[PDB]
Amino acid sequence: SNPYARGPNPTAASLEASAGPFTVRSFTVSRPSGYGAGTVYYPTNAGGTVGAIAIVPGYTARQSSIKWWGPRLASHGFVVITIDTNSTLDQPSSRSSQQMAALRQVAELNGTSSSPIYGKVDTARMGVMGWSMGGGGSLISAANNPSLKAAAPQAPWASSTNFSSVTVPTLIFACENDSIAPVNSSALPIYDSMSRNAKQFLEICGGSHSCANSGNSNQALIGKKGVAWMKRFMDNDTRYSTFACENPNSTRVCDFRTANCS
Repeated sequence: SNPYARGPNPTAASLEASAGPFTVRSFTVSRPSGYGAGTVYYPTNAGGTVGAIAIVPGYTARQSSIKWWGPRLASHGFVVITIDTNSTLDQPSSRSSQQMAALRQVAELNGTSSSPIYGKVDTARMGVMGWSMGGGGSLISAANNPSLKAAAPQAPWASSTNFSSVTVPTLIFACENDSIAPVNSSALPIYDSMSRNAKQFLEICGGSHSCANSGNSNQALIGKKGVAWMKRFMDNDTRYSTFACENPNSTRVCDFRTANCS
């Protein structure tokens, strides 16, 4: 049996809901280690240790832009840290450095008896997410740390689109009408460069650059896919294989591609 499986058997309805099965609490990191600020979201009743995910905003952006992922993922059985960068104008490499520093601090807090997440984290199972340059930073983190279990960047931007070294299962959320990091010059070339991993490309119909941010009109689909990807690859949970690998057959998806998934 799978020692990392948490929660009940998933359904489309349970994955599309605003909240998963677990109760969520949060705290602000009092002394951020290698990044600007952080909020940690965690389940109080997951029934076992869970993996950790670090999420980074875009250029000029703060935690508010990606906050919705905190409760959404944590409620399904993950410890999630959303960060502010040292500067809102940090570039993708620095964002990657800060994302990994946030993962390191979540691991440190797992061994700190005063922390609300004491003993709640499996520090060997980690994932990376982020918006725009923070999405580029997530891909850099995956390329440099192949022990990461999953990556799910959104509307990514990066100096180069060559991520051919990435072996980490990667889901790329793209926004059809992105005018900041256009799909044909950023997200899709990034996707096409990856030849050694489980990968997926999910483009949201009519979406602006912020199409997967807090307040988006597609939280049912985007949240379902993000949670399913993290569940399948961070937890090795084959109960999520279809949700993770399937073409959603959704009227909200204008482009779908997947490879080496199922």
